[PDB]
Amino acid sequence: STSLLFEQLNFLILVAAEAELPIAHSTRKLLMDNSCNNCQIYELYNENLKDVKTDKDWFMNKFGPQTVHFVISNTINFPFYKIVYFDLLIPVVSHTWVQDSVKTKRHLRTNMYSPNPFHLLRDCQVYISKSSFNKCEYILYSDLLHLLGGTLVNYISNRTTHVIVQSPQDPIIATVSEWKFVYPIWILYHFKMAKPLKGELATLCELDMQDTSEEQLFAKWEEVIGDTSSSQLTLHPNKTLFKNHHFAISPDLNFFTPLYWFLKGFIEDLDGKVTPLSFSDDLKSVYQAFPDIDCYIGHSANSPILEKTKSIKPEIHVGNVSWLFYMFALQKFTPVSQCKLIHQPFHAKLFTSKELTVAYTNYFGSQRFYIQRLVEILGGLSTPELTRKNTHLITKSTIGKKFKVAKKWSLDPQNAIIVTNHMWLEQCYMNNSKLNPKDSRFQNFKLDDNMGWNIGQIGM
Amino acid sequence: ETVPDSQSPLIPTSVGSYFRDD
Repeated sequence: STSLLFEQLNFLILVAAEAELPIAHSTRKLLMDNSCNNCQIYELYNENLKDVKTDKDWFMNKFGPQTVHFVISNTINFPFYKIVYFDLLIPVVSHTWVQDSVKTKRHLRTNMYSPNPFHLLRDCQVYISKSSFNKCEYILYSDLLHLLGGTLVNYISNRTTHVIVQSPQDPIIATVSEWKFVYPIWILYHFKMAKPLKGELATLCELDMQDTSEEQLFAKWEEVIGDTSSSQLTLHPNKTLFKNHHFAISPDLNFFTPLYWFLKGFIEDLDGKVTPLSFSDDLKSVYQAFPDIDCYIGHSANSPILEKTKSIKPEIHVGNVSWLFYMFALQKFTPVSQCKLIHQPFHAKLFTSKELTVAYTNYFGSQRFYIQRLVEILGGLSTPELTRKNTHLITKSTIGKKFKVAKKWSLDPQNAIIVTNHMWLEQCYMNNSKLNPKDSRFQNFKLDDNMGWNIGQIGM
Repeated sequence: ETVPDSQSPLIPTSVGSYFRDD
């Protein structure tokens, strides 16, 4: 049979061994029979990639100039995986994604089909209760969830598998009462140990109404993630990532104290050093007493602590916690200016929910995580469904009913929902300015013709 | 009305929208 399901999409199949040619041919045929724009094949086993820098420029020149939408691979063991997956945000999906997507006649979510064996929560649809957490806690839990391949939802549904809460006192528990209520150690365990949560340990992580005292929570945390030896030791082998670096941790990161211990152990197990700053510290003397401090880690770009810090140490690296975890995924220390806009201390909110309640289409996998992060730090909301509650539709291209409906509603002078591309979101944040989404550059819905227009490149 | 994801919510996003340090 045939269809237009994959219309205007470019694919790249990585063949890891000659025995996989029949399934490579069988997948190209499904993609062509359903009207894909282009499907390149690349044989990993038939080229020497030793001592050639398979970097971002190498990849764009070798397989562009237009975007690749999906890389099809049943392994992540190839030397441009990190460039594809963490920088360019191109999904990497198994052969089965093509089969299932054809059978269901829809572009399925990429997460369950990732072959990264670290993506231990690829199945989970996770609600994180904002009422339960500070901003900086929420951002860290989302970072690690995304790094574990899970999906973040901002609504409870039948699809939802997990609800992350801090304590029985949290108001989300009561007002609700299938899916399971757990403490954030459910996330952190998978991250630290890289194996599923199955023992009696798995029982500790579930919401327990007897835990009305702080002393009990502290005690489950020290048990579940306190004390070590982990699985899949080969997956992040650079145990000196932060050697000769020393991080000053801002007091505007008011973490649950065991959560700070986790971040300190993560840093220190990667051979870095950590000093916590407090609000009453004299900063000149802290930095003079610890002159090897070369990085500041903070939540807000407008912290007074960060202003005085820059004055004392004007060459300090200035990052956020997200920045640490991105260095973790690249497995290389990397200056903030070479990372992404989301790896800086956050700007003050630009928009309100009322100005900015956006919906989006054709963004898979990490690009999805990225629009969501961007909307958050811009001050708005994002929804999975397009309704009339929405102020904008963000789009890359012109396909999908979602675009057609929203492009129709934008012709009405009363409605006035706006259709714009993602660079409006990005340039707004970078310039810290409410730019105009009907500008020429933000009406370009042919971004796929160039890979440099991939969401997340602006600010690099 | 509602155009689905294409890749149904009961408790909406705007209800529990605040962080405990807002």
